[PDB]
Amino acid sequence: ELPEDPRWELPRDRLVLGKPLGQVVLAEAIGLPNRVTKVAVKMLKSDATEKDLSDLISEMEMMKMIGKHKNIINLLGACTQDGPLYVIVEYASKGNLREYLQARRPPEEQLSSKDLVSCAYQVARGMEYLASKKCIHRDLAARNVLVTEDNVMKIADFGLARDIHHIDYYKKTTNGRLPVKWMAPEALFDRIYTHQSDVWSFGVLLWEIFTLGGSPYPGVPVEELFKLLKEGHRMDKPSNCTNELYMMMRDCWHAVPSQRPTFKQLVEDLDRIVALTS
Ligand SMILES: O=CN1CCN(c2ccc(CC3C(=O)Nc4ccccc43)cc2)CC1
Repeated sequence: ELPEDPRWELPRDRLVLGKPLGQVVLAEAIGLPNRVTKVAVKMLKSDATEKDLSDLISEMEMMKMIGKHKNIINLLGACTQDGPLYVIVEYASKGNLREYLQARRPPEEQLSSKDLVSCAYQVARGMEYLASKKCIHRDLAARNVLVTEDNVMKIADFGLARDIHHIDYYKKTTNGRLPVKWMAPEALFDRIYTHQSDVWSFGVLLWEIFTLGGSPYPGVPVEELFKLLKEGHRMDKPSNCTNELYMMMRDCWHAVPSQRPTFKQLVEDLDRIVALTS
């Protein structure tokens, strides 16, 4: 039923399926001839519907068009014939950025100020490329940024299929958080997603980096959040964060979308700051 694509197809016998990472499983690919590469494999569950298959195929086709970049999860290959569709993607051995940051908080080794600003820069870089490829993430957060064994930040879930007119606002993440806390007011209230709302989300992501896994608006429910946003509320400056970096966050949270900086700008700024960061 699935169309063959010689550009990305890998024989099934080349993919040794391993431990589930979260369905996404860790695996080893032989070749990609006599070397094995640890990869992540995305697949469907038994109780899945043809819709679920549709979405999975959509995410793969999306990854194909977007192309490669050091700071995004890249497509490595796929097993589409004679069996369950397997979408082989890059493996991130250190999990998501939130956890990575939390697991290094002082009472695993602590991160330096330069390390933190460097984390931000790489994320801005992944986004700059995605934006240039005409892609709107719609859910940029530290939970959706993965860290490789080499500490390379990689943006994930950028090719995901989603119905904005079907988003349950009263739904928590696996860790029990409310995704609406990363959405720009225009995206949340007017359902208007742009590279600019992604910038708003980047400001929230920056805040998580400088709070080392901090939760945005603890104890604040959907209804109260709407009110904060309507009143033009902005979170406080994280301790151990320069005024310069807080200003960046504040700039990303500009009420007017057109006045927010672009990822191209952010990349220039962060590139300059990193070098000035001890
Ligand atoms: O305590 C240590 N660890 C570190 C690794 N981690 C972890 C958990 C999940 C994943 C998933 C994962 C991945 O590695 N690549 C990729 C691409 C798309 C979607 C999901 C993924 C990758 C690593 C779990 C916890």
